[PDB]
Amino acid sequence: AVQKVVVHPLVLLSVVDHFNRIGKVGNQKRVVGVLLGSWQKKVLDVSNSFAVPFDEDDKDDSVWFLDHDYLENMYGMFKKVNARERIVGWYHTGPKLHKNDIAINELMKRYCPNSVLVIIDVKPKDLGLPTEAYISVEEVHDDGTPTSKTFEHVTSEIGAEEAEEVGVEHLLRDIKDTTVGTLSQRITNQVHGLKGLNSKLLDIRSYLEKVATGKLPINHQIIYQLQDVFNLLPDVSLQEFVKAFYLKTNDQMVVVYLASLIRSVVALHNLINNKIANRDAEKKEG
Amino acid sequence: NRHYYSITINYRKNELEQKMLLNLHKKSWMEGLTLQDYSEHCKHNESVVKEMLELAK
Amino acid sequence: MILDKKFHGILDQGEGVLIIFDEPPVDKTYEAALETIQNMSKVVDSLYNKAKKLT
Repeated sequence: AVQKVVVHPLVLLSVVDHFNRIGKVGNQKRVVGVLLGSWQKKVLDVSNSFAVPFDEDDKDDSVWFLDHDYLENMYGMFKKVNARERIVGWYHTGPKLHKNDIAINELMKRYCPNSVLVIIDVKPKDLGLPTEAYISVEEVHDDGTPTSKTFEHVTSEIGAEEAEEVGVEHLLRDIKDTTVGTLSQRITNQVHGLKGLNSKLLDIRSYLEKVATGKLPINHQIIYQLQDVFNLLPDVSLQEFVKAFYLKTNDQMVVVYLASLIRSVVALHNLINNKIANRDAEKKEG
Repeated sequence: NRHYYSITINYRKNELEQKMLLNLHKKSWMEGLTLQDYSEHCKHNESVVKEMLELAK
Repeated sequence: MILDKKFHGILDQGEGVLIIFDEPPVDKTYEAALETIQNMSKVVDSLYNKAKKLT
């Protein structure tokens, strides 16, 4: 149904507010906020959101506390001031997906339309993208397990339309723009290996752990496609790609001729002014 | 300015806004897995950029 | 007609083998060679200004 979503940083800075207005009480649980957006178009666009007092139990996980009057009053006043945005779903700040999320999401599945779920981290130490759109749809399983709520990952992007780019750029004054060239390219080409190294290294350890020490079926069926796609590149002998290395290396030669020739053109004004300026300033100095 | 003046304005930013918003904006200019759109340009150098290299020349 | 370059091909007498091939990237070596030839006059004129100002 929905291919991609658009999440503005305003809601995540509202999660920064979720971490600001705590008051140093010692709970810092998965505070659930009421996510708002535009479900009209096929693409999802989050503009702003708000929160609702949400408290769980220490031992029992099935305890969840929501509010209908606060949702209808905040949504009623927010719709009165801005009727272009309506309820879409919710989101929790907890890093782990608990079992009670089917009951928490089920309320906004009954009263509200199909709600999207977003799992983020309480500490911004994760290098990866903090936002993951998880659609709440029921899928048929091939093994015969009963139909249950399934959270499929929907791709997400963090973009701002008109003003939030200007506000973020003014508040930071440290981040740089695209700036194609040497630095913005070589930084990605340096740290990209760590950007994949922390992800893959962080995933395959618990993966290999759950291979031998795993039960409660984790959908082993998708592991066959996992190792299949991993074995779709069986160390090609590079025999056919030699001519492609001749093509890319020939373009490299083109960059060599462009650099040497163009820089040789740049040497004109320098290697002329260095003489005509020094000898004339010297002969005319005294 | 008569009977109508103004006041100075300063800002404030803690480490949670600095790292969450900074990494959020860098990620807003980066990719999902950060390895997706690299080979796109690495292999577009042979298909599309060649036109930009000929026009550049 | 191959000497007239109306299509891609080449004949043979000993074996009679027909080969058809083409070279699409023609606009690379032309612009590159023109940049080399045009830059030769740049470096030579630079050596004329410096050779004039020195000796």
